[PDB]
Amino acid sequence: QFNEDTLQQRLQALIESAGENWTYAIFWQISHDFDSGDNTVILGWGDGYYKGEAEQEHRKRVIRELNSLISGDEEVTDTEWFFLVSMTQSFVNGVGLPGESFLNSRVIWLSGSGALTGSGCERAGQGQIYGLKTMVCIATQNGVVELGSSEVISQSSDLMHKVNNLFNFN
Amino acid sequence: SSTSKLLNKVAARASSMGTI
Repeated sequence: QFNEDTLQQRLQALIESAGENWTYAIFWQISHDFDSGDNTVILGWGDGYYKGEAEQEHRKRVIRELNSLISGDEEVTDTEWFFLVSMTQSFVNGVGLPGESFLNSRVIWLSGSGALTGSGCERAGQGQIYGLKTMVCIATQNGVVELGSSEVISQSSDLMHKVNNLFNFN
Repeated sequence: SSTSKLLNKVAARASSMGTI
């Protein structure tokens, strides 16, 4: 039904449409791996959209930020840092937050700091450190869509409707 | 604002971009 170009623009619509303070959306895509020796399903960054809401740390941060702008000032917050750092992460299927979602076709809704730090998932604990309080992973056939917010958000039926209209499902 | 548009710039290409 859907495809990679349509991938990003739908993540946009989901974050904008919802009446909740969602900070970003990410789509983790499937890949296959071998070694010299089996076939492993891999989750990786297919795309993402950020909406939003120490001078050692900050000068370091703006410096990569200016380094990616030349490739193709302001202050850069924790949520923004977490969003772009996430582009380098990958998840073996059934491992971590996005992997566990995909193996069992599961939607994991983590609401509250305690739910994040008690989830046993690395990515959930890392998101909490950068101020996230809600993190969601909804397993699609196309992949896994991840939502995250600095606010505490309960699972809305209106949101699960929008997610279902913007991604592939078996 | 400014940083947000750059994030979405890198995001839409980060699939092909291997070294971020």
